[PDB]
Amino acid sequence: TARYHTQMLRVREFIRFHQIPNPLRQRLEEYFQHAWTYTNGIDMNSVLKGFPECLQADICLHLNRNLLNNCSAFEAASPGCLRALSLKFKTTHAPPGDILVHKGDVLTYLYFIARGSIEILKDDVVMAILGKDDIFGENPCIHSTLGKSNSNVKALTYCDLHKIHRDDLLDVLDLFPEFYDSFVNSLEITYNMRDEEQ
Repeated sequence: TARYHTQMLRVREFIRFHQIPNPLRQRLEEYFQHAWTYTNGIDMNSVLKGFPECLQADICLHLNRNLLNNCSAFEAASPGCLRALSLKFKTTHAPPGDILVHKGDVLTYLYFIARGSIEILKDDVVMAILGKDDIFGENPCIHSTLGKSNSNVKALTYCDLHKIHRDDLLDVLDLFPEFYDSFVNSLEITYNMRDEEQ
């Protein structure tokens, strides 16, 4: 079922949806020919993950530069600080029908919607969020305690999401504490998920 050409063209559609440098684009293609699995066909991120350390790095790096280079919260980050961020940011492709966060869950990640449409539900739909580059979660830099969700988060369509872990974010501000004012001031959480009725 999972023949070479099948996988060859999913790969083609990644670079597709994610406008990718040729210097890497060729390196990935050459790695996928000189290696590919009939079993681990990887509808999405399976053998996509199965690549050597080197190549997955530039991807994350390039995917992150997207958010980092255009979102206004990161206006003002020193290149040192940007490098730190672009290193600890993660990217996730969510399939329609999928719960990123549940009602109690600790607010562990902060999310930026690249593409697609998220629904946030409290038993029923309290809001619809999108790759306007909407942001949901809490800003860990302002609260002394760790928040808890207050709601559920489903992918309505397929979604691209940039997520950073609070401690990575906190660590970055520890190293570049001078970024704190502009970040606190420029970060526009679209849907605040901190349960403030708890």
